[PDB]
Amino acid sequence: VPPHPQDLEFTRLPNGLVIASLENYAPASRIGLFIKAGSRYENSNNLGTSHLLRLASSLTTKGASSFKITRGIEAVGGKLSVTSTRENMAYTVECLRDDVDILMEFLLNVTTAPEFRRWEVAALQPQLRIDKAVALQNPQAHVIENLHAAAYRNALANSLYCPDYRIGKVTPVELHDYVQNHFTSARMALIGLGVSHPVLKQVAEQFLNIRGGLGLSGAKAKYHGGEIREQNGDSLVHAALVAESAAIGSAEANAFSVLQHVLGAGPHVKRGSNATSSLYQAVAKGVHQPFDVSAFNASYSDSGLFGFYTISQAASAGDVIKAAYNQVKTIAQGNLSNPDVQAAKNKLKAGYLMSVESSEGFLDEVGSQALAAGSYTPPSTVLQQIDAVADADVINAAKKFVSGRKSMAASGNLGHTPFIDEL
Amino acid sequence: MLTRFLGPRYRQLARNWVPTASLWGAVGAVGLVWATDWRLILDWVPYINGKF
Amino acid sequence: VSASSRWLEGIRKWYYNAAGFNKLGLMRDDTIHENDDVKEAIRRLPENLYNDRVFRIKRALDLSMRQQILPKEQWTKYEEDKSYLEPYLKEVIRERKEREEWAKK
Amino acid sequence: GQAAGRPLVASVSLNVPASV
Amino acid sequence: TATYAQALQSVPETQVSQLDNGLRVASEQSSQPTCTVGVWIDAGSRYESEKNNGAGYFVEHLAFKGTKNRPGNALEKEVESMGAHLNAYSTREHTAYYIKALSKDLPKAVELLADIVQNCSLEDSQIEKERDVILQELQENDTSMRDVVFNYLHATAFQGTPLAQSVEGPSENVRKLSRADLTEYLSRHYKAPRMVLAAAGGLEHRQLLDLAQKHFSGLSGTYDEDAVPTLSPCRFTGSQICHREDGLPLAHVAIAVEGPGWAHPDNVALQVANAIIGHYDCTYGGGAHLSSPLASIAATNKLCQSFQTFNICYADTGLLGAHFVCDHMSIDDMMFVLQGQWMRLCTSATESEVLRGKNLLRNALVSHLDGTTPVCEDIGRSLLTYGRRIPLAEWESRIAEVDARVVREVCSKYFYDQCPAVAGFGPIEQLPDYNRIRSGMFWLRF
Repeated sequence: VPPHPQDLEFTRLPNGLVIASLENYAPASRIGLFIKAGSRYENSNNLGTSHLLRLASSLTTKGASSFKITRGIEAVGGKLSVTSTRENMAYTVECLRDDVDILMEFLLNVTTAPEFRRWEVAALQPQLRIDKAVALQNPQAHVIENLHAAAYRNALANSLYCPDYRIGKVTPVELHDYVQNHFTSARMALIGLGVSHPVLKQVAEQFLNIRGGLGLSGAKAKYHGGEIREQNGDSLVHAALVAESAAIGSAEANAFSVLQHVLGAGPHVKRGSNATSSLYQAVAKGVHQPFDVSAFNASYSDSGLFGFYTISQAASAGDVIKAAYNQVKTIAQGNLSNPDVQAAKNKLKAGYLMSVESSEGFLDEVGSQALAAGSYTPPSTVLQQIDAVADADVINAAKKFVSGRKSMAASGNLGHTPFIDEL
Repeated sequence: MLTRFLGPRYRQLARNWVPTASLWGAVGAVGLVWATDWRLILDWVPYINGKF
Repeated sequence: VSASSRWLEGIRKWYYNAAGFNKLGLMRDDTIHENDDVKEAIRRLPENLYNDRVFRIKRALDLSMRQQILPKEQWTKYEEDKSYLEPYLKEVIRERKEREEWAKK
Repeated sequence: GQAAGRPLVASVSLNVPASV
Repeated sequence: TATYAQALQSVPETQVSQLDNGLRVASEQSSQPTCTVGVWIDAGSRYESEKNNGAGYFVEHLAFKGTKNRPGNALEKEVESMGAHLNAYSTREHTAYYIKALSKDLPKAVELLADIVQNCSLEDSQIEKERDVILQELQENDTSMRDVVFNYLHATAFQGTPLAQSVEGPSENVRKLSRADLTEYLSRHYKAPRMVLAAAGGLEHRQLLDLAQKHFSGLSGTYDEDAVPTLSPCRFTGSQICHREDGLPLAHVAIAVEGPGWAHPDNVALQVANAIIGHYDCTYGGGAHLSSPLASIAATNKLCQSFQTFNICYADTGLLGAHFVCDHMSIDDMMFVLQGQWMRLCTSATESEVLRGKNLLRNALVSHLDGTTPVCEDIGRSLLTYGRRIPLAEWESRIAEVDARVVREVCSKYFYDQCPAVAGFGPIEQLPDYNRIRSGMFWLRF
């Protein structure tokens, strides 16, 4: 039988910094520094700076050389990772309990005192080319990046990966300016599993008090609409069609999540027919070739994108897209039963609980809540908010998708893929 | 000058490698006695003694 | 001011003038023997200092070929000869000694 | 299940293969 | 204030019980809202003969397609409606079916598992429809060079024995496997003393036992007359297979020696030694400063795009070795440095690198058993291989015993002057001759 579980603790310091600890009793500890420094905060003059920054965590700092960081971390078998989205950067570290002090010292040095030495930065530049190429052999990454480029005019239009023409041109000064004006106390959150609260509070008060000086309000994302088409003659056509939906944290976002699971988000059974997926059956009626289709949902602080993603043969692309769009229209017209929405709510609640069952996903959820909302909302309240979604909200969300200005991206042999005005 | 070789690892390596160098020294010693027919040592060997 | 320091300054100035590399227009760091540490330190230099070093060495080699020296007004002054290769070589040696110390354990 | 459903995330690590 | 060891003692004990028919029911209770429950069966392609090879893999494709009680896609809808996830896999020695679901849905999930392992009809229309599906998957699988080279390694290492067979079977077998072959396979292998109902999550072991006696008591625990399959030991063979195919842009190479098996204590020390060699990928950030000599040399000199060491265990045998991927003009250097590191660990292992490998193994052990699904897998598989769950405090005890001397003796016992099995695929013209590889397994200086 396990002990009585301790509930998480949370603290906002007057300088804006957020500390969040949970004292469990697992043999390992995990610590993460979440920063509002994603690619949205680049502009047209310093594009790619956050990609190179993401690759430079093992470069020399003011307190530890690169050799010392690599050998000290590897000596005690620990791990250091840097995960980056369009909005956040997450410097996360894992190790056994008795070595957290060692690895904590490395983490602050990586984030608060990098030197960005000219020769070290220069020698790292070709890795940008390798890292992008490895990422870009999944067609979904290409398509989704073009989808964002077509949807937005600025900030959220920026890619997670460096444009090819900039490889070799990112300078140490740009890295200094990016760290200096984005890695500040009011933009940061320190989360920890398997660590005591006094220790984290001591570290924060001792070493993260010299990161003041907020600034760079950036710019709000202006949804535009448009279409990007990539003729490359691949075997299959990938296509994504979306509209503006809703900002995260709003009540409408729960309605969109439920609509996502009514339409069909992903498969649950190995080699299954997707029986309860209304999009898959709708396309399956008049399309006998192989294909796949899935609802797409991406929510951010001040905007969102909802729609669907199709993969099909080049000749069947139009049929699959038009069948999926008609199925969404049919839902927008009110043809939606109550067992459907109740099953969708069950899928959503189960998916949410399963998404925070790992220590990694729990730490990521707590860091995201800490930066977006400034608080911790326990799971039970989230399930409460999910149950409160009414069917009329889902129909209204479908109306919003059907009537909103569309954005489209496609890759493949596009000789039979329709334009937006042909849908 | 050569102070860089003073550490725990280098004395673990020497302790691991002294039996092999000892055996290659026995190989060289026996090979020299055999190749030169050194009577000073071979007079003591039992069956070899009859050759002289 | 210290008398011993004064004698050291005088002796160092005398030895600098006697060495004679200034007559070819070179600096002290131009004449360093190049090994792996010095090769890395030179590899880390910025563009302008590297190009200046290259041109100074080339001019010195041409003067040596022709068995000439510069006029006395172009000789490098002892006081203005400031080392440009100090911090780079210092950092490279520091890193190498850190690697050796780790290897000892 | 190859179709994308959620926005991209880019991962980089000192001693682990990168992922997307 | 708590130490690592005290945290290792706080992990709850895995309760184990056995029914009258022989079905073992095991569970690890947590305070989690979700759970994982499933059935691990002691069946695989090593038990299949040349006639019916690929039968079990065929059955995996039919397990979720319908039953006598829930025909057609009715099962798929029942699983989907409660938000659960149903999954399965087959290896050469183990088959597994498991469900991830809310704790409240535990009674129905267990029922479905009972329905799957007992009441399978295998509709003729479904057998014929899954025939072309499997054949298409074989065509797709041909394009994964990693899977190809590992099937070649098994094919040559254990040639002439059941372990040489692939899991999917040959193309010819799949196009004539009949329904009678599948029913005979099921009635001969899905017996109660070879299955283990494992669970992990928020659940009391009492209710799992009750559901087990409710839906698995009817399972047949009485074998046929004097019928019981026994695994014969498999002769290992030092040999080489080279598929030269220059149309491909990179060479894949897998090399391995004979391991001891699941229950040999030396595996712990072997896992320490492989941790010293570690792994590498061209996307790593460390590069020149990496601790592993092989990794730093490969990074600085660009000798390969990736490599990994492995220790694949079976009953009383196994494959211990490495695999790498590289340009066609770099194979000799990679082979040279790899064998040099094996000999270095055989003859001159130091204390500090061994402490490194111990720490790596401790972190890998703790970080892997993190979640309901890996724990449920460790329960079922441990109950099949070891016959019990080995607590983490015991693994820590076995790891602490390992020192440099133990590593030198175990490595000399399994690597030094042994005949390896080699598998090469792609532009492998520069792959060294077998005699040169074999000569690379000892040192004239030693």
